[PDB]
Parts: sequence; C-alpha cells; structure tokens
Amino acid sequence: DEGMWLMQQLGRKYAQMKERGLKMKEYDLYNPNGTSLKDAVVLFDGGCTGEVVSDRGLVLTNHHCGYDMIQAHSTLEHNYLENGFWAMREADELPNKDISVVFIDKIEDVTDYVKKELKAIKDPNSMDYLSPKYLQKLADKKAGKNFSAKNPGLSVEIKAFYGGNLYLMFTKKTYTDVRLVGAPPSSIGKFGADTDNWIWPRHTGDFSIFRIYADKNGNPAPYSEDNVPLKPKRFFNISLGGVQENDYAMIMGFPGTTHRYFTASEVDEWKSIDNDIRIRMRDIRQGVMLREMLADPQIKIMYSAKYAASQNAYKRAIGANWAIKTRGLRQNKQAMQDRLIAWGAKQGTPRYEEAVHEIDATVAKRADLRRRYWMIEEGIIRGIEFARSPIPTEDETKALQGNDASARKEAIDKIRTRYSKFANKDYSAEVDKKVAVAMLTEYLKEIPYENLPLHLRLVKDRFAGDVQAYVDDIFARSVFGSEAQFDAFAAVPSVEKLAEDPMVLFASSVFDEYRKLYNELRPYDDPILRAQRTYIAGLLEMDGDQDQFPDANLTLRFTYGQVKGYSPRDNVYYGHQTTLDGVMEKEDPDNWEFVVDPKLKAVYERKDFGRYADRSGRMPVAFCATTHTTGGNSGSPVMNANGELIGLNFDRNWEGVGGDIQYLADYQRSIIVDIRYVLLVIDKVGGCQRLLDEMNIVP
Ligand SMILES: NCCNc1ccc([N+](=O)[O-])cc1C(=O)O
Repeated sequence: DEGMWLMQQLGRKYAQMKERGLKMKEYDLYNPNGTSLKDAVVLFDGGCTGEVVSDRGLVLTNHHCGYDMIQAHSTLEHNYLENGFWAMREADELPNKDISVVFIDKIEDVTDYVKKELKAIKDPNSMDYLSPKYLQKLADKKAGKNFSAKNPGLSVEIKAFYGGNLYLMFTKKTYTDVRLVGAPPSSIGKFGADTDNWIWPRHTGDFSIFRIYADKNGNPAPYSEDNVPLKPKRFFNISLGGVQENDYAMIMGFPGTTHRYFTASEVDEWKSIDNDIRIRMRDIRQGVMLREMLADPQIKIMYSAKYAASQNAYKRAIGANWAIKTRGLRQNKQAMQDRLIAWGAKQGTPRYEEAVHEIDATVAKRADLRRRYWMIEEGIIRGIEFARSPIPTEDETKALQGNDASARKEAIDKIRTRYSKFANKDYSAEVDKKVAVAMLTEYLKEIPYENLPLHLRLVKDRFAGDVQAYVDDIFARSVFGSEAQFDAFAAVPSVEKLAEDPMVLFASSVFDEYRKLYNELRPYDDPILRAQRTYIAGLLEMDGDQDQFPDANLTLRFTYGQVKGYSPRDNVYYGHQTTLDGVMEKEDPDNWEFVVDPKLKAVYERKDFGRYADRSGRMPVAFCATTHTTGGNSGSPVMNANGELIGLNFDRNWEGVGGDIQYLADYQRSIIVDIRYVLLVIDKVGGCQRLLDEMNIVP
C-alpha cells in the first residue's frame, strides 16, 4: 500500500495496517518514550538500511551495501568477493576503514519551535526554512552548546518535511567500529547482477553480515583491539514461518527522494526534457560503445563498467516514461491540483491557485534553459570522455610563465597526473572519437549555433559541418591526443600551446556553457520551492496527512502491504515467490552473471533444506510485496504481522520506478530476499553455525 510514513504517523495509520493483517501492539513497533522494533533499524554506511539480528550486535544488510568492504579485504590469495567470507570466531571479524551505522535514538516534532524562530527573518522570500545551515543552528540551539561533547556518540539534526510545513528533530547515535562477519560468494550475492537488475522474478541472495563493536559500556568508539560487541536495546527475531500470498509485510528504512507533489506541468517537464533527452543521448552513446565492445574483446573489458553505469539511469528513465505513458501520472497530478483549486475557491482563498500558477509559469519559462542544460549534460559532460580532459588551473598557467623553474616542473607534474587519470588503463581515444562524433552530431542538430559552447561554433565556421574532421583535429593537435604528444609538450611547455590547445578549448568551452546554464537555471528553483510550501500546506489542510505521505528525504519511514505478485502484461502472471529451482534454470557456467556456487548446487540436489523449506519442500529464494520503497531502502528489514524478520529488501521492479511520483498498486513491488534462503546460505554454504546460534530463530 501507498506511503513512506513518519514514525509519528503510526497512530494515524495503525487501523489500515491492523486491517491488512498487522498483529503487533503499536508501541512495540514504535514508542517515542521506550524501546521498540525501531531501535533495531540502522542507516548503514550513510545510504543503505540494515537491521540488528542478535544480542551481540550482528547486522544484516544487502550484499551490494557491503560490497566495497568485502572488496577492501579481498586479495588474489584470499578472494572473499568471489568465495564469500565466514569468520569462524568474533576475533576473525574484519574492521573497515570508513564505516558507520546510525541508530535513530529519538524523533521529536519541532514544527512550532522552527516556525516561531522563522518569524525573526525579515525577507519573506528567505530560503532559510529549507537550509541545512539554519536548521542545524536551530538544532544546536535547542540541544545545547557542547551537546556532542556532553553525550558522546549522540548528534542532532532538524529536517524539513511537506515542503517546509513540518520539522522533525532526530537524535542520532553513531557507531564507527563495524566489522565484516559474513558474505555469500558474489555468484549468490550478485546472481543476474546486470541482466536481472530492476527485474522480478529475481533469484539473488543479496545479503551480507556485519557486527557493531563499542566500548565496555556499549557507547560508540572508533576501532580499538579492546572494543567488544554491542549488546543492543532491541534486535529482530528471525521467523521460519515463511510467507504465503496476501500475507502482511511491512518495512522500515531510509528512502532517499520522492516527487509525490509534482504538478502536471512538472510531470510533462520530467517526460519531455529530463527523461526524453537522457533516453535519446544515452541510446546514441550506448549504441557506439556496444558496437566497439562486440568488435574487440579488449574494448569490452575497458568499457564494460562505463556501459553498465550509463545503462542504470537509462533503464530508470524508460521505466519512468512507461508509467507517464500508461499509468495516468500526469492526469492524477492534474486532478490533485484541480481538487485543491476547487476547494480553495469555496474556502475564499486563491493562494493555492496562485501557487500552482507560479509553478506552471516557472516551468514554462525555464523550458529552453533546461532543455539546453540536459542536452549538454547528457550529450557532452557525461557523453564524451574528452570533455573531462585536463584544464590547466589558474595557478598552473601562471607557474609556466613563472621566473621560478622549480614551479613549472611541479605544474607539469600534476598536469601529467591529471592526464594519466583521464587516459587510464580503460580509456580509448579511438572509442571516444566515435562516441564524440555521434553525440556531437545529435547535439549540433538540437542546439542552434548562437547557444553552442564557443568552441563547437568551429564545426560550422572552420570545418564546413564535418564533425569527424573537428574531432580528428582535436586529437591530432592536442597535448592530450596521445602519450607521445603530451611527452613532447612536457619537455618544452609554453602556456601559448595550452591556451590554444583544441582539446583544452573544447573542455573549458563546454564546462563554461554547462556552468552558465546552471547559474541562469538556479534562480527558478526558489519560486517553485516557495509555491510548493503553499501547495502542500493546502493539500494537508484539505484532506489531512492520512492518505498524503511526506516526500522521502533520507529519513526513517515505515511502509506496509502484502506479499503479492502481479501481471506485467497481457496473459503473463509473476507469482509472489521465487525458489532455488529458478537458480538452476538460469545457470550458465560460461556467463559470470549466472554461475551457480557448487555448494548450493549440491544442497539443491540433496534437498538439504532443514527447517528452511516451504511445507511443499520447495526452497524459497526471494518474494515481492506491495510495500512502497525507493533507493535508500536497500537492506531494509521486512517484518511479518508480529514484527518477526521474514526477509531483506534489496531492489524494486522497473514497472514501479514511476512509484516515486505516484504509487502503482498493480505493478510496483519491493523485491525481497527470503530470510529462510539467508539462513540456508549461512548454514549450508558458509557452515557459520555460531551466527544461527546467536540469532533468536522462532517457528
Ligand atoms: N539494485 C540496485 C539497488 N537499487 C535499489 C534498491 C532498493 C530499492 N527499493 O525500492 O527499495 C530501489 C532501488 C532502485 O534502484 O531504485
């Protein structure tokens, strides 16, 4: 069901949840004045969610959340990323360079306080109401001087909600000694890594295991050999009960952003500029990269990761535009604003209508600037690697005309450093030139001559429209065209060379027009932000916060629904639950994506599933729910009707991407790894029996 609900909204929502099959007492889920399941939830490493699953501070999150730390402890001798990692005692658990988990100790509604401070600001157009500086000073004030010093490990933050109509103060408890305890092999942790990304059905055991270490008193402490595991206020019990179709599921985690209060004009702008330009341009870039990856096995190695990375937001935009096209997103925003305009006329205030009008007019006015911005960002800044070639810094240009000879050698040393980072092991000028020709051709078609970055004018003025010739010249003549050409430059460096270098001119020309469009576009954000405060204020006053959740802003939220499959298209039905048999069907030992660990293979053939199989003796892998999630919900605990852990959220299907603007009851699903599979892989792949023994595993 719809919504990423504030903890303080539990009471307003309990009735709907109780009806969807929730059985816990309210204050056992969230209690502002006592221990609750909320205290088992962490923000893991500043982005992901995790959860505490033992009285000895064991933490579950996704494999993709623990990836960097599993890789940091990976050498070619002991490759943990490949084979997994299973510390057989506490002492073998590996500490991590720059890690955190953050508990949400306390949450207070500080609206009346913040609105009261706000009246001491003269300028009625002040953007301080959404400013991290000002909200943080309002937090320090309300907490005390030397609060971080008085209560060590604790910190405070105020955040805006509902476009500045509601403020919450968070007291955060931060632990910094978080050790790697367990990881499955990446074959399991990343099964179908790229193919099955945003895909249901899904067969990935996307989980890793860490432990929170603290001082003797369980107070936060940086890494010390003398740190001992944290005894936490609360951990999740693990259910073996399983799930069945229409079972109550609920989630707690840290969803990043939503756009629930977009006007119709904003959905049109999202479609017609942001999404259509990203689709057009990444299609061209992806087409040229693919062709060259197929042609040469070395280019494939060099360009595989850059290809995958472009693909990520490419698929998201396709998913997004599909929803605009088919799920009536534009219509439903138009309806919401028309209901409020109508209610506003009768209430005798035009403020709401004046607010929607301000947004519409602002969107219409910025359309050219924004089209140009996206064209240059998708087309050139992301499109063409040689846009990110070295610009001699103001200091560097100076120190080449410098009397002092020590300071020219040092300027050329860090221009060499920056050239080496640009023309790395994975850079091909031949590939970049072909991408650049195709991307620039499309760019020159859409952007008229008078709006071009100054250097791109030369295609028309010097090269008679020949994009190929323009690009060939950039590499022929530039000190960054080849190692040899840079080596010739570095031995006899004049600034008169750099100043006129066609690649430095292209790169600086392009970042100039990028910056300039950013600067002319910035002023248009404020009037929308301010009208949005009024718009949401009206929406709340009209209908209440009951069926109108606050956009996600990287804050702790709960979502609820049922375990339920869906129909993606005519005569096709995806069920609520994948099984290990899905693993075997997709196996292909000659595709890294779909390698099956032999230890799991055997577990399958033996039917060695202990208390973890579904009562038909099938082995669950993943399940999906009508819960409302977005990025930030990676690693989020999935609870049954009694608050027992049944799974671990790890993705969302592509048909639900537009759920960030409008919840999609019959398409959008959270993709969840079954806790029974997690237990299976720990037991039968890792042999890490002490982890089962420290958990409170319930029937
Ligand atoms: N699979 C890469 C991680 N991305 C996500 C993880 C979780 C969720 N979620 O709805 O909870 C969404 C995404 C995402 O890519 O949008």
